[PDB]
Amino acid sequence: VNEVPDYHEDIHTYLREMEVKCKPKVGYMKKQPDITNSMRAILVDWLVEVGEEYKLQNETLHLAVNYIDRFLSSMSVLRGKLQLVGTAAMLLASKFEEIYPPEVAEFVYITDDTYTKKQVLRMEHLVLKVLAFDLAAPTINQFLTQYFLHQQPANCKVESLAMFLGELSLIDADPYLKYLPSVIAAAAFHLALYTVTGQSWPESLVQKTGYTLETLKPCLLDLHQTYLRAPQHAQQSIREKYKNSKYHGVSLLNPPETLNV
Amino acid sequence: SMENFQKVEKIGEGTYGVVYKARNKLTGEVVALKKIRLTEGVPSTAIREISLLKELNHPNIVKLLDVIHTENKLYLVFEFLHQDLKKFMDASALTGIPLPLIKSYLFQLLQGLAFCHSHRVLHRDLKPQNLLINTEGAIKLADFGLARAFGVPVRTYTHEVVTLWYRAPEILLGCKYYSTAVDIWSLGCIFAEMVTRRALFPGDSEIDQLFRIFRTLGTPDEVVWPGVTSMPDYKPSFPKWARQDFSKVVPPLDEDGRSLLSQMLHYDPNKRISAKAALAHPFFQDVTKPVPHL
Ligand SMILES: CN1CC[C@H](c2c(O)cc(O)c3c(=O)cc(-c4ccccc4Cl)oc23)[C@@H](O)C1
Repeated sequence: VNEVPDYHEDIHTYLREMEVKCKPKVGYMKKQPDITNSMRAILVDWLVEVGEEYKLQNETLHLAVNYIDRFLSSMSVLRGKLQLVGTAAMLLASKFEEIYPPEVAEFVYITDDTYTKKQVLRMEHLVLKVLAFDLAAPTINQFLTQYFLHQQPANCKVESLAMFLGELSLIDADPYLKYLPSVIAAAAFHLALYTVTGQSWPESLVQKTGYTLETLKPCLLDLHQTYLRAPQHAQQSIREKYKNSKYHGVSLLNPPETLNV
Repeated sequence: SMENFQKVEKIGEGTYGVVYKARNKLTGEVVALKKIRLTEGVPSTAIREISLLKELNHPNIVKLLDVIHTENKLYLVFEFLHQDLKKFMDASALTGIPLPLIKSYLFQLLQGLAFCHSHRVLHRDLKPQNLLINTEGAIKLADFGLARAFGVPVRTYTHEVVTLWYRAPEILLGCKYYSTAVDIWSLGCIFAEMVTRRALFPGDSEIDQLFRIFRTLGTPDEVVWPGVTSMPDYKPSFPKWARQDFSKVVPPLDEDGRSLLSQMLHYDPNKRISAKAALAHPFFQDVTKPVPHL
């Protein structure tokens, strides 16, 4: 009943439909005159530190990034305000998802007093207006946790490695904005299963999702590279975080050299 | 914004804010305006209520029509329903609710609740003040101020949740996880209450509430509920009351009614009946949609 037997299929079907409606414009960054994929990566890395510092759920981090990419799909923003957008998104996601969200004042403290409390609150209001209050978005995590119920048997390092790979994908708009959450999660799950145990994307997940190694191949190739170069990336807060034993030190495992795919 | 609406009457108030009955001057539609209380920006209860009610579109769930967000007020505009089930039960204190209408209302509540659970929403505050009825025979789930979107499988959510009288035992016993089963417990307590016109477990503290449940259904052990004696707030010193026969718990109720009620109130959340499955129960074989008799 914690795995809702009479409803998980209805729920899966619904999240699939909703991820298409909540999807950012794939080409948004080209149409922003003052910001870049590189500035967005600094921002998301910063939100990972904030989440680690205040002990936030991973789901909160994923929703914040969804709200930010949708906002920037419709609104032009100057470089000096990108952090204000991000701070309001993180506050809204916390309110939606957390049992105990940080107070507004704690969100003003972590911007190093770049902004006022009045500015954070106004921006909260503007983000709600732009997204029209549609805040219950599908994330990579909502799909991953469902996919995990198909391990034979459950393996804790597979689970945390998949979380880690999915979380790395949030940093780099190119290429990952072109893939749906459910697809990034299938790729991350296969790669984690293969890296740890040598098994592959199972048949039961083909029956549930319609996805095969064939259809997942492009995303899986992009994701494999990201994993190989991850120690070289300019942003490292995700790697620091997954050293911790709460996540079974999975950021220490060694990526495989090939996939055979 | 509110220029199209003419306020007619204040009909309720509480911690949340206040509700008015109102009329659209141009279309004629009668609406409820729920004005939200405004510290810490927009409250999380309203963020959740608005985003989830925008996704949920079903004849036995209250319909959110519009949101008016002035930057100093927040009004939710709803389709209007005339009375709550609490006020109807009190007004039927003289000779009670006919059995066809009790069947219709429970059948409708199960449709609406199945729709929430199919869309990954727990209500977490089902009780007769939050269930609304109209003049045409309908009943609908309302007040999504405590609701939450859940993942599969669930994780740990807020412990201070259902109103005490309608609160499931897995919450009272401090379990790490709860799920769709908590909403079914509440509806089972509401089913009893419509048949008898008084609450089934009217406790005045968490511990009193547990003991009242145990005195009716019997104190659970490892046989009826695997893992119960290993739960954070389980005391070995709990008294061992005997299970009462169900014909004594709700005397006026026929055999089919009793079978359904017992499956709604099963101790182990894993055996407790789902809303979706309950619609097929034989208790509903002859179900209609009568209008309220008052
Ligand atoms: C404490 N809760 C109670 C329910 C209340 C609420 C809703 O959420 C949504 C609604 O569409 C309505 C409505 O159309 C009429 C009434 C009502 C009827 C008769 C008497 C009193 C009232 Cl308030 O309430 C509604 C909810 O917001 C507050």
